[PDB]
Amino acid sequence: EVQLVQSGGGLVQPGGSLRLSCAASGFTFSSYWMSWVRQAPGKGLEWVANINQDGGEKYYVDSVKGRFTISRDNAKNSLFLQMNSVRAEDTAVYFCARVWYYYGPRDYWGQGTLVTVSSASTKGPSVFPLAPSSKSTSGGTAALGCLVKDYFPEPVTVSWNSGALTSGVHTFPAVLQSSGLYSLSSVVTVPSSSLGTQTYICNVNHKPSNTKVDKRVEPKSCDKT
Amino acid sequence: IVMTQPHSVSESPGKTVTISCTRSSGSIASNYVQWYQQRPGSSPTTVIYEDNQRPSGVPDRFSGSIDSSSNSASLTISGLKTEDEADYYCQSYDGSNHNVVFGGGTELTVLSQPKAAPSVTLFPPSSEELQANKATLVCLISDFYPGAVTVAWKADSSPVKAGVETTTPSKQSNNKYAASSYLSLTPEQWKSHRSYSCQVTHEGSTVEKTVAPTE
Amino acid sequence: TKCTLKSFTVEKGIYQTSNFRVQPTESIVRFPNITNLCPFGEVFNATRFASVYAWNRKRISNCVADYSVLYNSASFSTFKCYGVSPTKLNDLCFTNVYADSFVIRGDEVRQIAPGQTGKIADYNYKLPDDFTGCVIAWNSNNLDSKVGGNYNYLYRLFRKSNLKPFERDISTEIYQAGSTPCNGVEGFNCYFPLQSYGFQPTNGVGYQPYRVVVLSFELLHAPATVCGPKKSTNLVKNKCVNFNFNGLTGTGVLTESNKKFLPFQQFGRDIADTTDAVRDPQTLEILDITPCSFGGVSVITPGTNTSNQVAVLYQGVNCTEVNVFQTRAGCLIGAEHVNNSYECDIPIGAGICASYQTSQSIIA
Ligand SMILES: *[C@@H]1O[C@H](CO)[C@@H](O)[C@H](O)[C@H]1NC(C)=O
Ligand SMILES: *[C@@H]1O[C@H](CO)[C@@H](O)[C@H](O)[C@H]1NC(C)=O
Ligand SMILES: *[C@@H]1O[C@H](CO)[C@@H](O)[C@H](O)[C@H]1NC(C)=O
Repeated sequence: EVQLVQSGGGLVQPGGSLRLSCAASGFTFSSYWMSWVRQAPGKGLEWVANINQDGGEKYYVDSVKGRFTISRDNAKNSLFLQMNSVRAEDTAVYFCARVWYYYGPRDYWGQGTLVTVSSASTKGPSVFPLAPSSKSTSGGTAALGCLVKDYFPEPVTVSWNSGALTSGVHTFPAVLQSSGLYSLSSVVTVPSSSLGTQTYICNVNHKPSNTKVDKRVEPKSCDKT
Repeated sequence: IVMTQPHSVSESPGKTVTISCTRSSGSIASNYVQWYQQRPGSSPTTVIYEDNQRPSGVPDRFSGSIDSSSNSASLTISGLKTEDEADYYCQSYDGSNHNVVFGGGTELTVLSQPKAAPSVTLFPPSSEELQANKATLVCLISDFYPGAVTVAWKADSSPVKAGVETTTPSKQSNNKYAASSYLSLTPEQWKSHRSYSCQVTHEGSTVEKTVAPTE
Repeated sequence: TKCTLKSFTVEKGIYQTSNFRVQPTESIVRFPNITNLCPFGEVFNATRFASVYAWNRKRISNCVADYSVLYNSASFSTFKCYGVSPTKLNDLCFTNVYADSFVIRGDEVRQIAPGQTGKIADYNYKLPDDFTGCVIAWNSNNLDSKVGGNYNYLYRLFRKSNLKPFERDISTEIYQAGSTPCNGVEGFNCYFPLQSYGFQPTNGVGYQPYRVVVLSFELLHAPATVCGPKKSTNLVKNKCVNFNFNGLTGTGVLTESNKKFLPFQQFGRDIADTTDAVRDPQTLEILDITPCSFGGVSVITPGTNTSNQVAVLYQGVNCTEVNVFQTRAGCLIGAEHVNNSYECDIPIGAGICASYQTSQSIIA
């Protein structure tokens, strides 16, 4: 019966912040505590802060003590969490969950808010193929793919000829290099029979920009195969 | 104060394997101990709270006890099947300054794929990306069940590890992984090393493959 | 009608078929304001305690012990129970509550538990095996930071006789190592059974005031004297419901009335010794009680030889709680009201009669 939702942020930046709002509905939001718990990518869980019934006490952790402001309006049954001066290590997904009692667990959790800090805003990236020629035409599992680097968002869904040259694609997520550099790459299996028959053309599906340029790969068929 | 917890654990469907959570200061019998479960791609949920008891909805197979010997706890998760392969966390109120301390997490999985040696597939740079100075090194391996990828890099004369960074694998169709590696390169120092080898000791062979920088 | 008359061809007239009754839809529970709260405030923040071994016992009597303040605060530090389930203490009634309280330090909180015996197992207040209760120990370093280290809560140590469950270790017997008794002040292998306090605020973190108020429970054959509060639902009117008042329990509608009861008068009864009026526990409003609509069902048939269509007559019932035409004896559903007056063929009641005339339909 209890179904909580939360939103109010898709992208932030250093300095400029926002306020997360957790809509409380379903249950009776007048006899339970509230607390925020964030989750960093590739890490565990961290207790952000707590809050009293209406205005009793606002307990903060010594990590974010002095740069986070939590509030709760018991009249409209809402939970507001306003941020200010977002640091670099604050890149984590925040969750909203009510507290059954101060010495107990959380009954129902929220849904998650993708709040990340990253520079190098939306621009025009480029794609570069692999061209397996040296020790990948006959040694080991023959395969090939593409490479998308220096792209700010993560809307890319790498395909092959828009569903015309697909034979099994295992796409893995990218990783942040220093602060805004993401290196995405795909891979597709080849039976090692059409390397010099049909030229491969990889296509990108970047939503903000238009990365519809299919860079021609150069299979060095004269070197090894 | 910190909550210790094993990083990963794997077995086959059968007997139970409990998860330990040892404290660092204080007593374990002074507050309750809860265990949460976070499914990949959704919100966490409470499984067992007040380990001496168990709530409704969750089957009675998930059990837990209290070990007051060295301020630790145990979660005897019985009935290891495919619907229980997920992550688990530890939690216990210890901070007297109104702070809720959590665990580190676990990677409890199952065993369904047979053992297979990963192939060594190194990909040399290309010419279109090599306009002025730009290239990458792709040593993606496949056909391997364990996710603990252990690879190495050496430009035929030295184990170059400056800027070492690996790629996170993704779940393939028949429960596989695609863990790769991405080592930093030298844009204006391509003539220093005319060969690049990719070694891997991920529970198998150690054959290395060499390539050419620019040809 | 054919099933009740045990035949296939019936004649004209009005026959009794069955007896319908409306069932209550929901239930309403009403209890007055939660007054007479148990004085649990003076148990935590009050004057200092007598001593460690000389702990004071405070019994509990008829009161309203609300648990919404124990596990909903942050001033405490330990709330580990031993099979109490504080989430359901509001729906559990006990008879014996032991409000034991004494003063310990931070390192002695662990030694006081049914699962961890030792220094507090035979020298001070001991805990039983079952011990249905929760330990309440908070850090009392707010204002208990006096200078000089006042040692007044001297706890008795190195005692031979083990301490009994829920007892005090009062015994002025000097420690004898196994020799002749000194009968004096630290004579031949003698030690006075007292230990010196003085955990000053500039001594250590583990040596701090940690006054603990031990709380337990015990069930006996005596009636439940101490228990938590109860719940209450929303008031509903003009609907056949099942009321669940404090002293009243039954079915019927709950409408408003113009009656005025005396300050002490709560119930309401008629000449036939039946409940007909109830007073609202929460507010001050006299709620009338009236049984829901009942009665038998009668049919008006012109005979199976002429036709087969019949009508129904819910006798004594309003046409709202059930073409339709309100008569003086029920609601004749399945007949039209004609203004022309004819001879009475099928008697219904209060002059109204039915007949099968003209297109053919039952008229009233
Ligand atoms: C004492 O503790 C109780 C906890 O139930 C709290 O409500 C109260 O405000 C405190 N102070 C006094 C003076 O009672
Ligand atoms: C106490 O009784 C009055 C009498 O009408 C009522 O208005 C009030 O709501 C009651 N208090 C609570 C907390 O319900
Ligand atoms: C039946 O219910 C209606 C609807 O409120 C009411 O007006 C009427 O007085 C009631 N009694 C009769 C005999 O119709």
